[PDB]
Amino acid sequence: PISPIETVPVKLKPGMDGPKVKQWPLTEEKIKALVEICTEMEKEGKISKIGPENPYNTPVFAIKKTKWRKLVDFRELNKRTQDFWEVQLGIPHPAGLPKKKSVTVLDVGDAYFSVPLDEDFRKYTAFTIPSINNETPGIRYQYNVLPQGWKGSPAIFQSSMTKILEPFAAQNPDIVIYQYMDDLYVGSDLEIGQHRTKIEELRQHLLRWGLTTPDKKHQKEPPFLWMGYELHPDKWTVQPIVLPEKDSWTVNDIQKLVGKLNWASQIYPGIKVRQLSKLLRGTKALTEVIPLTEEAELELAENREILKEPVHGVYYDPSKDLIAEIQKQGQGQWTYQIYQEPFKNLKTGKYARMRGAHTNDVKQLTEAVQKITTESIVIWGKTPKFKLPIQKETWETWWTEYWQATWIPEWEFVNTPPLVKLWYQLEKEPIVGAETFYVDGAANRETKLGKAGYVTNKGRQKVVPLTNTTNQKTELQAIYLALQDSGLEVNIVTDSQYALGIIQAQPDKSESELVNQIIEQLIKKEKVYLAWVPAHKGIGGNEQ
Amino acid sequence: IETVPVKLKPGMDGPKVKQWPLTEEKIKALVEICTEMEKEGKISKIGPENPYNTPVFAIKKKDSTKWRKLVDFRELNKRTQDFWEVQLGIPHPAGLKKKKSVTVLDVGDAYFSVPLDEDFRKYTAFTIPSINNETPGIRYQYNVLPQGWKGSPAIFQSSMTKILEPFKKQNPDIVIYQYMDDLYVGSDLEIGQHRTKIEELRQHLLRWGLTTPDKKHQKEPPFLWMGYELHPDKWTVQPIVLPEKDSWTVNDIQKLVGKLNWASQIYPGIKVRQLSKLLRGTKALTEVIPLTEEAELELAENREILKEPVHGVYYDPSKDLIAEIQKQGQGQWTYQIYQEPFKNLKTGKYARMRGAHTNDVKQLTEAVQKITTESIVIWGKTPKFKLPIQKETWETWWTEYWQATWIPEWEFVNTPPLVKLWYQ
Ligand SMILES: N#Cc1cc2c(Oc3ccccc3OCCn3ccc(=O)[nH]c3=O)cccn2c1
Repeated sequence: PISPIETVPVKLKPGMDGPKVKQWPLTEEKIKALVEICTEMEKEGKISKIGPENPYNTPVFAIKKTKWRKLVDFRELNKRTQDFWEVQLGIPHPAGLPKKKSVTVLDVGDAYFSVPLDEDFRKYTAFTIPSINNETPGIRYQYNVLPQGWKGSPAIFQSSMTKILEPFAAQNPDIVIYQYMDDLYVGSDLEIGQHRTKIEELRQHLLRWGLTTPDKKHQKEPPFLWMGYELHPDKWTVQPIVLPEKDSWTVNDIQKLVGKLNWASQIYPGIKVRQLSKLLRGTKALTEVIPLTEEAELELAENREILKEPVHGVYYDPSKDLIAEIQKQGQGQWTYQIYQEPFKNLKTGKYARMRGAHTNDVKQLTEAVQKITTESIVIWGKTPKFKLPIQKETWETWWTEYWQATWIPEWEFVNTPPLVKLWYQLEKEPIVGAETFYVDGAANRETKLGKAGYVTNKGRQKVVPLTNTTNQKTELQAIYLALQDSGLEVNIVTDSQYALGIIQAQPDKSESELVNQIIEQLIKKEKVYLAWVPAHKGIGGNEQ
Repeated sequence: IETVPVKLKPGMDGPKVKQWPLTEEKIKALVEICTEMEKEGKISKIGPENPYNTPVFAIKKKDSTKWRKLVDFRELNKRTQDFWEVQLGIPHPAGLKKKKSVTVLDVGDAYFSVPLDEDFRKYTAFTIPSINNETPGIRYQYNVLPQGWKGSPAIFQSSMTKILEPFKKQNPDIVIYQYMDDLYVGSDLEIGQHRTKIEELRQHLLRWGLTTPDKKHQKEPPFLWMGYELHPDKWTVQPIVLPEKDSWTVNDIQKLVGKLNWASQIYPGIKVRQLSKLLRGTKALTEVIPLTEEAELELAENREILKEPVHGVYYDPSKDLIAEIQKQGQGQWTYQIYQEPFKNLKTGKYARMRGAHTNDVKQLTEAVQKITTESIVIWGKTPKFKLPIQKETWETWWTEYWQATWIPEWEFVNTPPLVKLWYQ
């Protein structure tokens, strides 16, 4: 396991030095069982003995898994070493993997120990094996190779591997090698006999650099279990998902449920987490038992009905197009599928609005399209064609009068219900020959009282008393009254930029029941106009 | 020639910024480009011991079919500010907005021959990302003075001042400003001879070793505008307009009164009293109501006070410039640049070609570039924008239409209210 590999120069943090930490503990037999392994690591040249001539120190403990293992507590080193380039924050997603006729998995052994460490560094990594009392001088060792648990080991091993592989993929650039941590994944289109030749060649190449590889053929035979996935030579899916059935549900359980569901939603379509996470809305207690709702139980039941049958996805083929289609589940939840061929889904997903209390369907569709765009760029490096349940004249009307600047790429119509619509439109200009309601509302901050009402141009007046409301809610309530007591054409005038701003956004749904009612009223009307005048300027207003 | 020593502000580390995922197209561009760039000794491949990173994007040069590498050096600029502002900082002349023609050139190809300080080379590290996280990106750091860094023109400033001297001697009515990779040349001349004078300057820089890719359509342009040419004499705070009507109605007067009451924040001398009493009785919106003598008095008064410049509006070099763009629809966008609220240092409106050419995001992007350019011309730096766009959307499509060498700071507002036609 020796290596002639160029080493990465390492420094500690500025104005810092190596760790000095004392270790007494513990047993006679831990001390005894450490020496045996230490000798072998020394013989293999992975470590070397030293007298001080200061080594510094690091705490060292021994653990048992028949075969003992050496554990070093490096927390007092890692804090003192320089920061490194982060390695991989995430893993390759199977949806974007090139399909090859054969795939081989090769794991290297003693990975970090198979790469050398910087010479002017090693002195900081040294430690001691305590003699059995008797104030007897300790056994001081230091690391000549990348230590386990050290801050720079993953990055440096990964780098050394990256450089080592370079004069190979040059010789045979028909073979594709994915690098992940200690693992190397190979795949190709060659003959099954030629592929097995290339793997065997690469193994020897790595062997000359001091990298071990599985001897029996090459280890794991498909399907593979990797990072919670299942990789078949044709199709891919997730690992078995078990949703527990219990009477008591804590926050700890709901976190796992939401986790597993969110996870399983990448392939299994139709999974809805909205109601189940509503229980997780209490963010406070971790161990508190949370009672389920009637909507959440049903949601989980639906998810179970989806998780009965197995379903799986396909792989990526650049020579073919990329298509994505979106469906609305109605609660603010959306599901989407990304495919090449109609019956073969690469992967599925879900998008649900959280932030904000007021949103319409077109905007949510835009945000869904957005998430799909980002995800698509990340995974396949391109953007999909879009199949969306919306008429062009609907969308075109939406983004023209919308204050934000939105965008959607090339997309073709889909008539699959439910379609996204504009259920109503407020009139741009006032209606001539229509009753004009002057609405206002008010509340007391302390008593949470206050009233909502209107005075028309025809002299009609009304006031409804309201208990347990807020200053804003009454400002919505008045505009509600104006919608109830009017004809099919009504001009409303309100002083509240709150309510005005809300209604002008044209929401088709909300959390507040009052707003739901107002939407209901707005759909039934023929023509609706809403104007705005400054409050407390004494113009046409109400004083209550 | 060796190197000018570059130190960050004491108590600050180097830039660590995540790299945005990119299209395979853009990745191929940033691979090819950085490959030949590595072959020219301008950049080198680094190791795992270099934790620093800076974003990188692929844009179009101007109208060109060939790609261009655009580094977002912002976070490095914030941490190098002692170098390019305090110590080596480049002064901004306050008379550039005075001239009637200002042509902008790209001199950024000059910095590529100047070596960067060895100890500081690790900070300029950038990563060319891969697809689906196959591998971590291709790592590179800058051996030469990088484009987009504010320290590059600060260092090159001496050589630049030496080169421009024989030109400034021959015509000392011309003021020249250098902002990073861009050379803003002001003049009072006729358009016809201004463009020629500009060509004189271009060939002057060209014969002294600065090769500027301002070479235009050569002789005959197919359909396009030759130069990038502004006219700051028309840049000033624009007045507020009260819509003129033959006959006024109730609701029209309501919108009027509301608008004026909004204008009462920038103009304490506004009185709506005579317009408030005329709406006293509760009438229909569509009822046609004529104005009185007092009301017309109050209209003619506030029409006069509205076209006067706001008293006591002064630029503060300590404070940042802040820009707001709001969407007016039909390819028109209105914008205001202020430091403190309701004190508007500059206001205006930007519009585009009517037909199927441009869309929302494109219009907004170009608008940002324009406003930024005007701000550079006037106060000598870029405003932080409050953008009327979804964050993740802008973070996606902004590079497509971005032809500028710099990248001003920005943030995204989800609110903006009834202020629509108030600025129209
Ligand atoms: N244990 C495991 C494991 C294998 C892999 C992996 O294998 C590939 C390597 C090169 C090219 C295509 C590949 O796979 C594409 C998908 N695939 C996977 C398995 C198979 O038999 N056939 C197939 O086409 C890539 C990423 C993560 N991995 C994890």
